[PDB]
Amino acid sequence: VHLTPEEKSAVTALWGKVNVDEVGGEALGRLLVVYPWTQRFFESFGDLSTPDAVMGNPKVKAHGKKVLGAFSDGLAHLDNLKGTFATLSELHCDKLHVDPENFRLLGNVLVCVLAHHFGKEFTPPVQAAYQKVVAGVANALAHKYH
Amino acid sequence: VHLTPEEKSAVTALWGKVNVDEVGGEALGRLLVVYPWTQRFFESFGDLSTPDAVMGNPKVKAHGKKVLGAFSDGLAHLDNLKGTFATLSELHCDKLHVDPENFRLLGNVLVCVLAHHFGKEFTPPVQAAYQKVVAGVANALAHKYH
Amino acid sequence: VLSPADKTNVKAAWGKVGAHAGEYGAEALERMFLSFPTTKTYFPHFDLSHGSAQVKGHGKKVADALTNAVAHVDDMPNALSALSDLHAHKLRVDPVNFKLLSHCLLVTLAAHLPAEFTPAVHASLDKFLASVSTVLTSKYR
Amino acid sequence: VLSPADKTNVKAAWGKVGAHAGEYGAEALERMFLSFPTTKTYFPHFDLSHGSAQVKGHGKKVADALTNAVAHVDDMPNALSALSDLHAHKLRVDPVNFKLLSHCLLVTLAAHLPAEFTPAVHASLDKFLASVSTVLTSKYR
Ligand code: HEM
Ligand code: HEM
Ligand code: HEM
Ligand code: HEM
Repeated sequence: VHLTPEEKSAVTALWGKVNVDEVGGEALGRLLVVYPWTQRFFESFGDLSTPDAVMGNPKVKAHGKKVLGAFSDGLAHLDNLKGTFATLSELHCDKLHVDPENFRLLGNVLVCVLAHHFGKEFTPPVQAAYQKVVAGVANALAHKYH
Repeated sequence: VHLTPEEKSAVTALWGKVNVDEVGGEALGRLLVVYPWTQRFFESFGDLSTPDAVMGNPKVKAHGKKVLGAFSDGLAHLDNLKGTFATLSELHCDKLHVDPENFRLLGNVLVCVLAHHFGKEFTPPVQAAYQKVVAGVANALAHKYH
Repeated sequence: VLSPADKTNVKAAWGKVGAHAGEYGAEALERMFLSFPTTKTYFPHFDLSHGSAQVKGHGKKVADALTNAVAHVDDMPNALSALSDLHAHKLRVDPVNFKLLSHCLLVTLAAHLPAEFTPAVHASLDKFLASVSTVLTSKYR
Repeated sequence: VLSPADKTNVKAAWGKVGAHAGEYGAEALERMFLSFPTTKTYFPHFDLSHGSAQVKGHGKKVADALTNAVAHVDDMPNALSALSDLHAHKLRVDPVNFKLLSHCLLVTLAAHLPAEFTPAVHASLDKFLASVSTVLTSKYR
């Protein structure tokens, strides 16, 4: 991160609005639906064989808040994105072996979810701010693959 | 990098053998041929319209040694891959705008070129050592995109 | 692939975008230029600034090629025939650029059509945009 | 795509690999497991160690599916029909894994056939391996 003041202003001001019980899960769910391979990783979670079954699965919404959790952690800890995420990187890297590109994918589906939720309030400059952030985050988790 | 002693032993011991006037250029060339979009970046270099014309182009072999140069620099500076490459990252990032994935591609074509050159001496463990390194290098250059 | 239902959802979210398709297409383009600044390289003869007419009018073109893909979806290869040539031969667009645009396109459908932008349509649209992109990079293939 | 000449080069580097195709295929697999350790996840019932019979015999299978692709190249979709299902439905292989294997395959052709492994054949082979991979991930598409 850098995040200029105005970008900062824009990331922080949306995140305040965000329904953290229900946004994290709309994005984990969208991932499993949009990118089916990733459901490899949640066989433990129940029926995902239809996306309706993915989007009202309680483990799926259970987990997705954990995931927005970590984002809230990173989003306002941008100075050491890397410090913050090490433990998590370790878990997904040399523990669940999740290829780092799904980290961009979640990132981007997250950007989709926010755009769907905020509509017009999600202007291109704000999106631009968020891209950097989701990037920083995908890069922080994937750092123990090195 | 980490590079264990034995991996270290293996990267260093091949690199000594490597014809640095002619290996860098076989890999820049292979890139332009294998991944044609990348020739966007060398319109200044002459006829590349046929791969024969790519592989006996003197600017192409001229440039490719520069590129192995930087690798020799990184390969035995693995402790701050990041320091070493900053200037170069700046040049390719916010100066030629080369998307970082072509950095993996070169990396991998480089691994191809070495395999072709060393044959059997390029065993899977040595390849494994080199992958990490080419990685480290692609990641170092792409670090000013952040 | 694109299944009978992908093709139905894509037939339909597009239905629902109608006349604004070019306005959206111009917005998706702006987003990309903004979010992924590397893409700006292709467009050095454009004013890439907000109210730019050139991007406005470009949006129109992207949007139209997308509609020509929806309508001939079961034959995009012959239909996007010449844009394939133009982007991969003549322009040498980095195929990674197709992934960033496609994404700004979904963020723009989403940001516009939240009733319609179901998880499953999101999926159909993704897949569709992937097919279009595969087509326009297939003379590298 | 794959042009009359890609198809000629691919017809031919394969010609030249002959009987060792399975030995190479077993080597490409080892390389990948070694170079990209994340791939190891699919194979938890394998001994992934050097002289492993299971990988040996797997090599044979990959190699054979590759040869069935060369011979029916102008119809890989119907031919790799069931491996498409098996890898994308049933196994849910991360499509990025197709790029790492394909690469170990070229490193293994290269490491074996340096006369044959011209810049242009390297290109034909890449493109071919891409088509195979696109096919085996196309029920995600
Ligand atoms: C920005 C990216 C991501 C973040 C913030 C993230 C965050 C987390 C957190 C908060 C947990 C568990 C915390 C705990 O157990 O105490 C977790 C677990 C896990 N993540 Fe993610 N994750 C991300 C990407 C991914 C992706 C792309 C996948 C791969 C499909 C993935 C698969 C998993 C799995 C299955 C677990 C379950 C861990 C377990 O209980 O064994 N994650 N993630
Ligand atoms: C590991 C990756 C790479 C390394 C080590 C590398 C290294 C270098 C070095 C040594 C130079 C110029 C040094 C100088 O001008 O003093 C350079 C320039 C350049 N690189 Fe690379 N490069 C890499 C990847 C790429 C890739 C993937 C492309 C994109 C297709 C690319 C495109 C260029 C271009 C066209 C220049 C010319 C600079 C100029 O004269 O304006 N490079 N690279
Ligand atoms: C689904 C993806 C896209 C679609 C359908 C698409 C379609 C089009 C169309 C319809 C035109 C002009 C056709 C005509 O000349 O009448 C065009 C032009 C062009 N596209 Fe794309 N395109 C796509 C993605 C991209 C991407 C990824 C890039 C690179 C960032 C790109 C760069 C260009 C360039 C620079 C031109 C020429 C603009 C000019 O010089 O006037 N396009 N595109
Ligand atoms: C060009 C790419 C590849 C080819 C042609 C290929 C072909 C095959 C074939 C022929 C088999 C078995 C067919 C049968 O059951 O008779 C197989 C099995 C399998 N493949 Fe692939 N495959 C490829 C890439 C991959 C990759 C990228 C992965 C993931 C790292 C993968 C994971 C598997 C798994 C785990 C099995 C099942 C092994 C078992 O359980 O016995 N394959 N493949």
